[PDB]
Amino acid sequence: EARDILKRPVITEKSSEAMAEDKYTFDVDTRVNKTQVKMAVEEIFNVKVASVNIMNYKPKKKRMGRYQGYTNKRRKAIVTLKEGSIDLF
Amino acid sequence: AVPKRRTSKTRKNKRRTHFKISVPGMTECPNCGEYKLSHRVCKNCGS
Amino acid sequence: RKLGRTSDQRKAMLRDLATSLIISERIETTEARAKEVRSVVEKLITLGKKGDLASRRNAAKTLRNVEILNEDETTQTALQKLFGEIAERYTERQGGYTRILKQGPRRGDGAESVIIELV
Amino acid sequence: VKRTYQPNKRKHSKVHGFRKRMSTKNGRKVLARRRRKGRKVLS
Amino acid sequence: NAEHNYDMNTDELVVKEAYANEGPTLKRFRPRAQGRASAINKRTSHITIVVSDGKE
RNA sequence: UGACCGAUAGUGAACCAGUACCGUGAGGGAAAGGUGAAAAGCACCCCGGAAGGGGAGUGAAAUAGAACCUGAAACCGUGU
RNA sequence: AAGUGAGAAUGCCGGUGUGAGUAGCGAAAGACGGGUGAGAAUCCCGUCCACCGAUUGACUAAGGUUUCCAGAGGAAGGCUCGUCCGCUCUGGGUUAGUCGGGUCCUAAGCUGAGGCCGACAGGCGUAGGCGAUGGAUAACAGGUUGAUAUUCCUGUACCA
Repeated sequence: EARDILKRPVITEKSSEAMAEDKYTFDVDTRVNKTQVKMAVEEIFNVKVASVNIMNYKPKKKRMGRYQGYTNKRRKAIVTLKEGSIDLF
Repeated sequence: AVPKRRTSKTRKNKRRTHFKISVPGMTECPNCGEYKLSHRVCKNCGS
Repeated sequence: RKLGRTSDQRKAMLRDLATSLIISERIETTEARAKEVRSVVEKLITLGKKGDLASRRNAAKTLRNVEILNEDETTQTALQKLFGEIAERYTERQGGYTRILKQGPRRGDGAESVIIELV
Repeated sequence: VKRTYQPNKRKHSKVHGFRKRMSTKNGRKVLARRRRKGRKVLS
Repeated sequence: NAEHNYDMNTDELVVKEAYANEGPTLKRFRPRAQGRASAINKRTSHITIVVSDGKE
């Protein structure tokens, strides 16, 4: 494992302001805990992380453009180190 | 309190004989190439 | 005399218009309102001509005690300007003579718009 | 005035649900009927 | 339309016909009293106007 | 295979069907097919903020322009 | 050879009439100046005036389930209007060792291996298991965003 637990990173105007406070946000799986992500970012990026915060996101409605549908649920995790650098952009 | 019979197309068009609007005064502006309202003024109608 | 709302409401509104037409020179409102504020504003200009203490106290029973002039860049409180500028500019027999100019109707309803400027 | 049908999450999953209909044989026949018809929502 | 396609006069022009046909209407609903509800119609028009010159 | 049906018919369902919606629940349960042979789905100019028109152009046809085969009555208008 | 002929069943379904430009348009008091725009009584800012005032105030819980923030609109939508919007279209937003729960424990009840009873289905019951609306367990002062705060940050403590 330690590769399928990390999908893609979030690049918005809020995550860009968290780079100054050393806080990278990633999109993990909806089955991992707050300890499996600490052993997947400290090996892939090889950096001693400090703390980690996670939050669940409910699915949205749909759009009139297409037809009545639904969206997939996501799981955000804000990992913050205190000595390492960035591994993305 | 309820119509006993239905009205025709002749008795309904006879009631709408006075139902209309009247023409305006149309006080032609002296010299400006516009139209001012009776006893009034406009940005185009100089007079 | 004409009406519009309730006794108290009408009185309040009238005072507002008068004070708004004393610190803005020309204003635009409805027909009925412009034909009712042309008798409560001319009476206020007649009290400003006298220039005595009694009249001043009687002129503060209608004019709002606020609306600090901002175009004069000072602390003018209506009355001062009315008992100093407006009063010292009229010498006719119609005291606070004012003219009204009719215009086209409004889009919202059918009320005939009008403009009442000082003269 | 106070009407009927007072919303309640816990109560809704108590009187109904899938664990209450799969406890008796009488309530297990209502799950087969809906399944046969083709209902997209079962309890 | 008669100033670029026909390039005719403007001062010497008179409106010949002028009518308005009916168009598709939308159906709405308004809740009344005792649970019963009424109906509302939103009709449209097809205004048409032809300009001539007093001759065919 | 048929002296069976041909879109109010035939299955509740020819298309977004046990779906919109209705009920605390068991349950009840619709409406909706058709441009052309081929998108060649109106390049450009004119009026308007836009919608929509009037020319032009594509086509055998534009009163075939997506309110898209044919277009009957009730009903609503203009001229005589 | 027949699903063979329509004017009536307070017949079933669809479309369009009459009543009619008629009834109605369901909580506070508004007035003017400036601004924006094709278009302003209705949108934005400003000044004055008024209403609720043990509440039309502030915060927990139940319930609803993106209605929350920003930028752009063609109508439909909103009992008028609209450049506005709890409406449409893009892109965003919810951070906990101590806060609520789960986890410990039990009440009324609900289920129970052996065990009784019954045409069958299935009833009843002993230990046991489950079950809060109750018991036992550890935070504060401040600073910050267009949208989160005892959760992010700063100081400082407490429990395991």
